[PDB]
Amino acid sequence: VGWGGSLQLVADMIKMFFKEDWIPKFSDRVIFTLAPMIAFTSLLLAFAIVPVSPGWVVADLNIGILFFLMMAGLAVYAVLFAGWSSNNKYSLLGAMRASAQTLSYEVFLGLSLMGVVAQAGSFNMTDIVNSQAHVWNVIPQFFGFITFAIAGVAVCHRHPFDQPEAEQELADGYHIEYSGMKFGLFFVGEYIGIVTISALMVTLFFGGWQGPLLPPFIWFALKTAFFMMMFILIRASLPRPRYDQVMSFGWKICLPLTLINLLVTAAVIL
Amino acid sequence: NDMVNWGRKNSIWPYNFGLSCCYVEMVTSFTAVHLRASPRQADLMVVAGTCFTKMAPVIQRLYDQMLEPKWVISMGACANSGGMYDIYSVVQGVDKFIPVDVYIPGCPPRPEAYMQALMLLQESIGKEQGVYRANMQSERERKRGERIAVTNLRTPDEI
Amino acid sequence: MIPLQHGLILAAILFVLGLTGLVIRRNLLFMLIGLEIMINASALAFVVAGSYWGQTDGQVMYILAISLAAAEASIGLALLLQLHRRRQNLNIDSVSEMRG
Amino acid sequence: MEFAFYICGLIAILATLRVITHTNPVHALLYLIISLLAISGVFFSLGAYFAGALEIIVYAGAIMVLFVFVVMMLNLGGSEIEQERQWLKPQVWIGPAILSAIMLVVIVYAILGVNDQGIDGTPISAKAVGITLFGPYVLAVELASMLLLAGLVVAFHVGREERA
Amino acid sequence: MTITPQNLIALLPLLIVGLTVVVVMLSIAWRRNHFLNATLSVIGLNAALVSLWFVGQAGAMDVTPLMRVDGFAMLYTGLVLLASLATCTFAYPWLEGYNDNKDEFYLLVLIAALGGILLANANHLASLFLGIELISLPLFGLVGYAFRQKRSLEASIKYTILSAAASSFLLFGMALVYAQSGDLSFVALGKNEPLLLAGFGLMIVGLGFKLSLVPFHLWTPDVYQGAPAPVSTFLATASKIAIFGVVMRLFLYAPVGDSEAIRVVLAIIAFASIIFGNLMALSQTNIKRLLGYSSISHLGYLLVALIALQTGEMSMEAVGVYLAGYLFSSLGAFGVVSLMSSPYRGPDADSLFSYRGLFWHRPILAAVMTVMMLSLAGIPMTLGFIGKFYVLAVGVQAHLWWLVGAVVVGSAIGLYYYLRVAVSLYLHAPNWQYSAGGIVVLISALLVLVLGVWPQPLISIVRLAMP
Amino acid sequence: AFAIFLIVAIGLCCLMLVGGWFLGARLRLSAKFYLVAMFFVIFDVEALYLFAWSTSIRESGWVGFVEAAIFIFVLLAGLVYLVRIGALDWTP
Ligand code: SF4
Repeated sequence: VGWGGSLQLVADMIKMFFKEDWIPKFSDRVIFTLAPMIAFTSLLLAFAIVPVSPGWVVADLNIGILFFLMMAGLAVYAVLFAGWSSNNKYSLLGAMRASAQTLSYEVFLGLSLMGVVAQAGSFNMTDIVNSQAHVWNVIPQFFGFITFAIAGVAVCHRHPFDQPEAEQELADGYHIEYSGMKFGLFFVGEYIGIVTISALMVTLFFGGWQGPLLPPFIWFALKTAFFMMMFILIRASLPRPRYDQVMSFGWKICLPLTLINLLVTAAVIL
Repeated sequence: NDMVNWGRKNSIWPYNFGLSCCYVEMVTSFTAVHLRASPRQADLMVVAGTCFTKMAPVIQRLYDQMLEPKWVISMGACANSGGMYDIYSVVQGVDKFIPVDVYIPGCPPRPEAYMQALMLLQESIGKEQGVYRANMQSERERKRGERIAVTNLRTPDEI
Repeated sequence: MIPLQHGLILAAILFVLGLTGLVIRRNLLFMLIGLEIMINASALAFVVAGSYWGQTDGQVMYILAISLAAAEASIGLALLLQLHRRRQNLNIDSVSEMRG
Repeated sequence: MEFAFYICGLIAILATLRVITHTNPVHALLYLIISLLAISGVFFSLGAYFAGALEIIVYAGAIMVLFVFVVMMLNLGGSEIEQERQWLKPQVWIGPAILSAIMLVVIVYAILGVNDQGIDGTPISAKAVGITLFGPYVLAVELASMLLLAGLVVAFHVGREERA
Repeated sequence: MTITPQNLIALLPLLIVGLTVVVVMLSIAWRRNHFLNATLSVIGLNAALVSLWFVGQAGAMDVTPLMRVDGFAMLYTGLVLLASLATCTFAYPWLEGYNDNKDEFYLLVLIAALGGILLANANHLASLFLGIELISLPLFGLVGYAFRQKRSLEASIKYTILSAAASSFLLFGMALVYAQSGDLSFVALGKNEPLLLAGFGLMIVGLGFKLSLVPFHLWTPDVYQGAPAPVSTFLATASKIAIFGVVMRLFLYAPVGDSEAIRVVLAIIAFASIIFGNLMALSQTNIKRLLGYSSISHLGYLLVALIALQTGEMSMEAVGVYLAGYLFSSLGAFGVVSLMSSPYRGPDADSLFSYRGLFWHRPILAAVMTVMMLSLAGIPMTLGFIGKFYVLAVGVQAHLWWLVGAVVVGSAIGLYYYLRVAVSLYLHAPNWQYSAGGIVVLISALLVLVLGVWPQPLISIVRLAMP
Repeated sequence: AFAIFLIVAIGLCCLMLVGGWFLGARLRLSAKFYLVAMFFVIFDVEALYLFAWSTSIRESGWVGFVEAAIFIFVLLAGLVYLVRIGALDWTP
């Protein structure tokens, strides 16, 4: 039998290939094709800002954070052009409510990231990864860390659990009218999304490239693997939250939390 | 290379069409093997339950919806044939109007029977409905010498 | 190596195209779209003017210009909401009373 | 540098021409997103590093999403197509096209009279706008926050909900 | 520079009003009450008038590079505050009959007061933009307040698209000037190449929409018919009073406004504003469109003074006193219009044919409209005549013969419609805050009469304020 | 560099799509109430000032924290206003 956990995703990707494609009648064609890559290429190029090595850095640009926020904002268009391209009021309203909770829960990540980039004081990721040399930026900002976790798992990562189903009747999940390779494009997109959120968490909150007694790139890789396993553990443990409870614990609870977080870091930094 | 065949053997997506009865054992199986199964995304349809004359067009639309590689498992005596209900209101088997690949007798079958159905269907999917000149061998014929060599069984006055 | 004229004529072209889109169409959604386009054109002209002198004077009101764009688009979209809730026709000629 | 600037400027120009010629709205929104991404590329080429990435996060990531929401909920596709194309003929497009072209040629003639004094793509980092926003320009930020509160309340008001 | 206590005392008007918005917003979320919100909003604006004395204790100085605080700005902040005080007292009687959400009104007027008192204090081109838009967003939204009618929404939408269009012209002009000059500060500007002048013309377009000038005046009838009369009190008086201060300061400080190239263009706009106002104003039989037509001519008289700001120092006080007289005349007239709509009444039926009688219906209120309506024209014993007299003197001082002749012939043409409304209130007939609204317009009637017959004390205030 | 990686990504997209092709009116009460998204459209513009703020705070100091507290207090007042009026509540 297959001994590797990743081999299942490999077989899934192989399976999605070479599947006959049917044309949908009474549907738009340009957005039916373009909506997958707005979800895929966005988090693919979100991988372009990781400091995997000082000598093998994929991009030595001065700003990577703003690019990440630009991808976070862009991601909604995939669910929206998918909703309009569904051309079925059921699926359209399902993608409208999914994009609703998406835009609702995408607010927090920028303001939560302001704390760490303020105690870091720079946008070049070499400065952040060199800042966590002796003390990591996780001890004071517990609330910011959990807020960034919730925001990262809330962007169409299935934690809301309203993507393939709908609590409200008269409407249906928007993953029904896609049955070709686009469904595999969605899965691979959320896969690169979760691994990139984990990588950004380790290299921006914790200390990347430390190397206490072993080479630091495998130290980063193993820490990323442990946080991957913990993310999967809590994703599985996390039960489906109905739409209402998600709306209740959205703008009410974490906007004040991040605002007092900025107040605390600004008061203690000087 | 046959990499495509490995791809199709390794992973399959099940569409559960269990009906009123006979689905509690299927649930017993599914909660051990596994919200992922979704309409218009699956390539495997496990027809179970009594296929009624009234709702058969629904099964024909769901059969039409799936992709080019179509597999069908009939489970239960009520779905393989008419079963015990040889009556005006039941069609005598789902194989009358859709092709079927694997037949799983029982009433209801066991979760292990569902497991053995996945094993025989990956075995069929791994030889390229194609006989490939290998499916003439039958479970009636393959384990025949296994079953005939059984002599003694436990007496039924014990637990 | 680009002088000021190229960027300023680019901003002028977007300004003119946004103004024309604000004029010619009937749908209030499309006038709001042209309004936002032409706001962006004016903001682009400001940004190239600010970056001409080589100090931090282009990013200081561009942020507030896009703040104005956000607020104006939001109030306009709510006006479209209540307009379509009142009357199904979305043409500007529906609200064309008190002529002269 | 020059060829990249020319090709992205022409992409922006083509997208701007495309958004003002089509009838279906979603194509126009897509082409306007393309134009905004091109403008952010222009901002990054000029050296306004805190402008090209600032436009996308907000201008092309929230407001255009609001446009998509309102055009999606109206469901105006499939109704009222023929008469809009009938009225918007090329003949009535030429009318104000030359009137705006007078403005275009006047501003081109105004700008070509000055000297060039070309500036290179000087990079401006966020460290200095973090000071300039906080230098003379603090009350601008405060009055912008009050402006945004004003936008919030007028959008809540004129978008009033009811039983229907 | 940093924050010193001198800067906070100088900023006290922008501060008290901002603290009022916060307290009003908290009070709305707490109780959602009309009486408490009206009381809280009027107390903050009255507190801003009290604190004008405290900034008078401070001298002529800067707060930031964005703003310059002079004694000129002290008077303009006062004009805007009384208009905000005037509009809330006229809105309570109109909004008592409104069906629901009667509490957002004072919040938007308070935002507009912030915008008005920010264009009084100006020294940089950006403060000019933070002020224009802070006041427009309430004027975007308050002409659309009570959108249940078929014309309020119409008026709001026409003003919304056009005001965003003017702001886009102003912003594009604002940068095309800064391409030549190294700074956008008014003083630092101009340190006559065509791009700077071309950028200047674009700002004239973006400013002359809100000042209702001749090729941009098309909005002033329609929204004035569509908007509620409490909003028309603010839209006629406060916005253009606040806006005229910043456009005068730009030409006083900037050395480019000294050149005759911009001067000739603004004079022709002023010439045509008087003519294209006072000829189309005759045929109207609607009082709100009638006042909106007169607004175009009044802003034209302000421009014929402003063109001769650079010749003689009497133009400073001339613009100031005509603005004071113009405030009092329009507040009294628009208050009587709003005071006739003592309930909400859905669409108010106001017209020149609807104002037959009105002396045997309500005699005191007819007297106020007549006194103010004669004050708009140029009849003596009224403050409008002294304001008219200084703009004639300024035009004589600067030898602008065509422009001063335009004012006289514009006055000659415009006497006609003011007099019909004055006599139409004498043909044959066809709560506590309401008494407070009557007190405001009656107080203004006494003021315009005593400052027309006896105008010296107002001049002493104006020369006290001018630097 | 970044351009090479972008070319690689778009080439992979072209390769997968080309390979895939070769291999072979009235809503009434429904929807509406997107005003949470309008609240986001305005709040992203508010938070863009904090995005620009986060770069330079050590040289800002005490008046900076003071007026940032005033800013977020105004935002909090607006938020509790929206809550208490019933705008921010359960939504379809
Ligand atoms: S096979 Fe047995 S359990 Fe299943 S549907 Fe038929 S009768 Fe019911």
